[PDB]
Amino acid sequence: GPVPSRARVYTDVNTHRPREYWDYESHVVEWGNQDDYQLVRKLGRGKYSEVFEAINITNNEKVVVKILKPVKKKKIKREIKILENLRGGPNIITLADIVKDPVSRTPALVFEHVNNTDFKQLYQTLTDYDIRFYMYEILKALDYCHSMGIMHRDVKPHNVMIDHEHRKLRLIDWGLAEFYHPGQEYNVRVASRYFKGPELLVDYQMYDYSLDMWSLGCMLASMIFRKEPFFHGHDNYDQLVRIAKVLGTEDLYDYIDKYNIELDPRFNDILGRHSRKRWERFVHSENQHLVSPEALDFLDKLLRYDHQSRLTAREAMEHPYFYTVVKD
Ligand SMILES: COc1cc(/C=C(\C#N)c2[nH]nc(N)c2C#N)ccc1O
Repeated sequence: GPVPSRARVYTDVNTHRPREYWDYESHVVEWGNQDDYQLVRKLGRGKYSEVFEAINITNNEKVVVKILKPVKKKKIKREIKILENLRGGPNIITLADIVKDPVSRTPALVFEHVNNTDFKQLYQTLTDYDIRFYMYEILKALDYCHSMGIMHRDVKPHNVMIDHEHRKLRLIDWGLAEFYHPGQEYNVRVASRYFKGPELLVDYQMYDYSLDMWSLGCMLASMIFRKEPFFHGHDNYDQLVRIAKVLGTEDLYDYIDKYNIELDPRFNDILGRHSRKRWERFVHSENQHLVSPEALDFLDKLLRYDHQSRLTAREAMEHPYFYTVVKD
């Protein structure tokens, strides 16, 4: 059978918390006044929610209203409990209220509004200094939620809201987030394809916070190399092949051998043999202003097959890549 794995940090945070903290199925939702919020414009629709810009008529302030699609009350209470546990943390989106929508007959989560810069304009215009700054702001949110016993499991550009005018960042959409419990096996059908960690792609279920650090590495690679997404697989199988053409197949075998994992035999015809590449190969005249030795070493230390070998969020904040970022 597979070899078990534990997070190397924050391993026991939920065991020493009171049970109420992580036993989300027992959570009693405190409902606000649904008439306090008037929907203004539809912002988006996802797999699990519709998102609206609204006005809170008790203060005439903008808010975001996320009307959940019908799913299991467990998944709904999970997201609510996580949002309440993390409220006030650095760069965590703030849950302001929870109301019962009378049309959907589901909960509507009400959040602080972030006046977000569209991700196209952001991606094409962020400078080297901007990228280090906002990576550090994401790391603050990830170290916070990890320190609080929670992994996000859906880190990707669309879930990082940036108000570039105020240099304000918020990590959003906690609907896939989970509590980390040592030894627990989790669903591997989390994250968007391009940001799925190797552990998910080889069906290793006993993963942890380090999954978020692979996703963060994928974002960093796309930003400094100006290729979005960086690992651009056609499906979940081709996704692992794309990764192995960069990190090499020998270290992939070392990884699955360490955890006594077996690859899906359908990889036999598609995986091939691939050397590990040096990150400099991805540097060219149109991205070199975004690349430094520090950037490449930091990236190299996030994108490891072995989830146990990646930088933790706190270790990442110690990296020389952030030495030039002004600290407050
Ligand atoms: C999809 O889950 C979430 C989404 C959001 C916010 C947005 C979306 N989608 C959004 N779109 N445009 C904006 N200015 C904002 C904000 N703030 C906040 C919390 C969530 O859990």
